[PDB]
Amino acid sequence: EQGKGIVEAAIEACRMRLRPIVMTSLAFILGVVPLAISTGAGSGSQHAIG
Amino acid sequence: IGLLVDDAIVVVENVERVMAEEGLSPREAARKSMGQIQGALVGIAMVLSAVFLPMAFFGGSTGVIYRQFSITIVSAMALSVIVALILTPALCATMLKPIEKGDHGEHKGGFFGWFNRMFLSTTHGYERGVASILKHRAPYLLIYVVIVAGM
Repeated sequence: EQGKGIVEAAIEACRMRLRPIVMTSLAFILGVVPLAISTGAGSGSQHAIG
Repeated sequence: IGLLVDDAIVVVENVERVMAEEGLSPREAARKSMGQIQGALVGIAMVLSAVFLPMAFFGGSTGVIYRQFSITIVSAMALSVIVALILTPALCATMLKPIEKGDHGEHKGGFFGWFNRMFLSTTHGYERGVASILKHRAPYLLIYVVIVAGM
């Protein structure tokens, strides 16, 4: 809505926003791998979501 | 906790982005950046609460299971947008006033300034990647239909 069109805008948008996607991706993966690897009490229900 | 630390990291990158691309004042950086992010961040609340609200409407024995799941999510995500709109715009402007001099990841302290350059090479390859997606645009849309046959 300022100075660009359609095809050119979506390229610079993902060029701007590639860093927060890989920011949240590695954090969300490494936060939920412990309940996907761990064994013990209730782990059979943790492995159904992790 | 995963979606609760998602929005704790999507809001500091947007305020350091204007410090990196423009060198703007770190007090007014929050008003410059989050003037167009406050709408998006309050709009993700009513979709991230709507993906959990009707599942807590069921009855029987599965209703007691499905409630206290979705309630424990919506209580986390309902106030996290409020604290993301109130607290961290002040805290990025008060307990963070960085002014970097000289280096841009070249020296960086030690030799670990190659990782951000590798990140720059991957996004420089990624813009060419999405340009090659937008080259013909027919096979990358026709592979979507053979994906949803999996569904």
